[PDB]
Amino acid sequence: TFFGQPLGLSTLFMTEMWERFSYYGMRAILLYYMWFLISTGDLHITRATAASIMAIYASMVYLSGTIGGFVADRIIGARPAVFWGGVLIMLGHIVLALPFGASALFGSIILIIIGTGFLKPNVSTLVGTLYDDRRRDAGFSIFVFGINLGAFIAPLIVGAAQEAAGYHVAFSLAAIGMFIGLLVYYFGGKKTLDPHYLRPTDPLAPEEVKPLLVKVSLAVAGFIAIIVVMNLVGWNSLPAYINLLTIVAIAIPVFYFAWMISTEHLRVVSYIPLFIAAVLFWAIEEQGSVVLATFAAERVDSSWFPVSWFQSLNPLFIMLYTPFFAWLWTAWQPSSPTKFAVGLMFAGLSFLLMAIPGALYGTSGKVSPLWLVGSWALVILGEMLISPVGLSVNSQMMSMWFLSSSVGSALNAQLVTLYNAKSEVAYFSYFGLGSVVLGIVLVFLSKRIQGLMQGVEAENLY
Ligand SMILES: CCCCCCC/C=C\CCCCCC(=O)OC[C@@H](O)CO
Ligand SMILES: CCCCCCC/C=C\CCCCCC(=O)OC[C@@H](O)CO
Ligand SMILES: CCCCCCC/C=C\CCCCCC(=O)OC[C@H](O)CO
Ligand SMILES: CCCCCCC/C=C\CCCCCC(=O)OC[C@H](O)CO
Ligand SMILES: CCCCCCC/C=C\CCCCCC(=O)OC[C@H](O)CO
Ligand SMILES: CCCCCCC/C=C\CCCCCC(=O)OC[C@H](O)CO
Ligand SMILES: CCCCCCC/C=C\CCCCCC(=O)OC[C@H](O)CO
Ligand SMILES: CCCCCCC/C=C\CCCCCC(=O)OC[C@H](O)CO
Ligand SMILES: CCCCCCC/C=C\CCCCCC(=O)OC[C@H](O)CO
Ligand SMILES: CCCCCCC/C=C\CCCCCC(=O)OC[C@H](O)CO
Ligand SMILES: CCCCCCC/C=C\CCCCCC(=O)OC[C@H](O)CO
Ligand SMILES: CCCCCCC/C=C\CCCCCC(=O)OC[C@H](O)CO
Ligand SMILES: CCCCCCC/C=C\CCCCCC(=O)OC[C@H](O)CO
Ligand SMILES: CCCCCCC/C=C\CCCCCC(=O)OC[C@H](O)CO
Ligand SMILES: CCCCCCC/C=C\CCCCCC(=O)OC[C@H](O)CO
Ligand SMILES: CCCCCCC/C=C\CCCCCC(=O)OC[C@H](O)CO
Repeated sequence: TFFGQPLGLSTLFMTEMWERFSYYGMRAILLYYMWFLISTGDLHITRATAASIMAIYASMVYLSGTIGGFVADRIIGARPAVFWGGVLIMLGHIVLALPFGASALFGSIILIIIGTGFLKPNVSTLVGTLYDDRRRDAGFSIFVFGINLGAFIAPLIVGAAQEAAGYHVAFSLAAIGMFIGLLVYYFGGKKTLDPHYLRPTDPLAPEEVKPLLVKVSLAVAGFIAIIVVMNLVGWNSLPAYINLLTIVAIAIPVFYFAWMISTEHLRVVSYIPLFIAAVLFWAIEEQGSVVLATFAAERVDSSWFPVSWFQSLNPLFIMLYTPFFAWLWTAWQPSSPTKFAVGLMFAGLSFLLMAIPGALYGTSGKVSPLWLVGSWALVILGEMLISPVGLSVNSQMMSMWFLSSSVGSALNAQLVTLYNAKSEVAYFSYFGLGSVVLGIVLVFLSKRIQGLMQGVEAENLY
């Protein structure tokens, strides 16, 4: 067994671990890469836009994740989704390993967006297919833990590689990480995965094909029309396109939620504060690789080590916190809304903490790296409370997980452009305090939507 679990777990464990290695390896150096392309005159954007790009990239990645489950379940099968998803991710990194500049960015981004949409939701699904069970929750716990190992070592290894041999070599290591994942996935999968997941388990019925096709067509066509009109009237700058993608990412939950919209009416409305809290939390957490990455580079003395390494603090604390929260939930209980609040409070505190060094020491010198260590400590603390990775210690839960992190990232694509040396303290203070307060607002708000909900239930029962 693999820690009391089937050997399929280790196969799937290692597969995701190496995917995460390639992904977060890339995330830890990609913004610095764009900075480098800007300094050499090769990429003609502001650093604000480069920051904005990191954010919308991530948003599209997680948006992709919400439909990959569907594509695998209905059209191509979970097992081919992970494989061809992996292949696309590997090509995405290979594109940046080629001796090119800015021109390869977009191609890279599209491949990894599509590949990650295919791979991430479906590797999770395949974990379930190993069980018919009490082990079922243990296997997911183990899975989640070692997923993070990949996220942990990648900025160290890739970050060192970049320092030594350059960006192109560094990106090629990311490509090799995914490759390793593919080998283990392919040959390990044949041994331990069920053959029926080589096909879709819920294939499109004959009468479902045309309506699906019509819907996809109209969406693509409308999106193309919008872009054509944008170009006709002059709104065709990079930030313009970033704004279009922001709006589309934000519009989706609004339409999805207004769509599902007596007792169940209050349940759907009950989710909305929780969804909004989740979005704000991911907003703060996803700035780790943009705003904190910027602060690391500009405001910390890192003359003696790769500054990309700071991104390891995120998965590090997830692993440090896991055994503790394993005890916490079995020994203890607070409602699901209360959790989302406190988590957003902790994320709020991680930004308020970051306002201190500037307020105290000014912004033109260099502060201790421990400010960042503290900030990641707090925000990850919030992640144990608010994320399903803190629940591990479903499909709708999974898609809403991908969607909320997508929306948070879309929000960041607008917000991180406000961040610079001149605005550092005001930025960290505002969004930090704003987060804490929305954290307090959203807890009492959902509690008493739930309170009124259990009122209507009492009426119907007795
Ligand atoms: C899990 C608990 C949350 C963590 C608590 C937050 C602690 C955050 C920051 C503490 C380090 C602040 C920097 C202290 C320091 O050594 O500054 C020295 C300064 O003079 C430059 O070397
Ligand atoms: C309920 C969820 C809403 C999420 C969107 C929050 C957006 C709030 C404000 C955006 C405009 C920036 C307002 C000025 C500001 O915050 O300054 C901060 C920074 O620019 C430093 O000056
Ligand atoms: C363009 C560069 C990369 C080219 C890809 C090379 C593809 C080589 C062989 C194709 C094998 C397709 C296997 C797909 C698959 O379903 O894998 C499932 C495995 O059996 C384990 O789940
Ligand atoms: C199921 C979709 C399969 C294909 C996904 C769409 C792929 C979209 C773009 C891929 C572009 C790969 C090449 C990019 C590239 O080489 O950029 C280099 C620059 O042109 C300069 O060298
Ligand atoms: C479904 C599409 C998702 C695309 C979102 C990715 C973020 C948007 C754009 C990233 C591309 C950055 C390249 C900028 C650029 O092409 O500038 C011109 C270069 O100088 C070309 O030589
Ligand atoms: C049959 C599978 C093919 C893809 C497997 C993954 C291979 C990924 C990368 C291969 C090695 C990349 C070469 C390194 C490189 O390009 O040097 C960097 C610049 O050219 C110069 O600094
Ligand atoms: C990236 C390509 C553009 C977006 C395509 C999204 C899906 C659009 C239409 C789905 C039609 C595919 C047919 C499904 C299929 O191959 O099997 C048919 C049913 O599973 C059995 O009748
Ligand atoms: C990459 C461009 C694709 C954009 C197509 C617009 C959206 C219409 C169809 C997308 C293909 C099917 C989407 C599946 C879906 O709606 O999700 C359902 C659940 O979230 C999965 O169980
Ligand atoms: C860029 C626009 C994307 C819209 C086109 C995507 C749809 C792609 C193909 C539609 C094919 C119609 C279904 C054909 C099909 O595979 O079903 C056949 C049966 O399953 C064969 O047993
Ligand atoms: C390159 C084409 C760009 C097309 C984007 C147009 C946007 C149109 C419709 C939104 C796409 C559907 C996203 C998937 C989605 O609905 O989320 C899943 C559900 O919310 C949860 O089950
Ligand atoms: C299968 C191919 C995938 C194609 C994905 C369609 C992406 C649709 C919209 C994304 C727009 C991003 C534009 C990126 C870009 O380079 O814009 C820069 C402009 O040249 C601004 O001067
Ligand atoms: C119903 C959800 C509403 C969420 C949107 C609220 C936050 C949106 C914008 C905050 C204002 C500061 C960002 C403005 C900005 O810098 O523009 C971004 C650039 O034009 C794109 O790179
Ligand atoms: C369920 C998905 C529905 C998607 C509908 C969203 C499309 C609605 C409006 C698109 C607005 C056009 C993009 C905005 C834009 O280009 O900003 C302008 C730039 O800032 C120019 O500097
Ligand atoms: C399991 C025990 C957890 C105990 C740690 C609780 C820490 C909570 C709050 C600490 C206050 C954070 C501000 C630190 C600070 O401002 O220091 C000032 C700088 O050191 C100036 O040198
Ligand atoms: C468990 C406690 C976790 C640590 C969080 C402590 C954060 C408390 C207060 C942060 C407020 C920092 C704002 C300072 C400030 O804005 O000063 C203004 C400056 O003068 C700008 O020039
Ligand atoms: C155990 C692996 C941790 C993952 C690597 C994360 C690297 C991020 C920060 C390094 C922490 C450095 C400790 C504090 C320190 O050494 O201060 C040195 C400064 O020069 C003092 O201002």
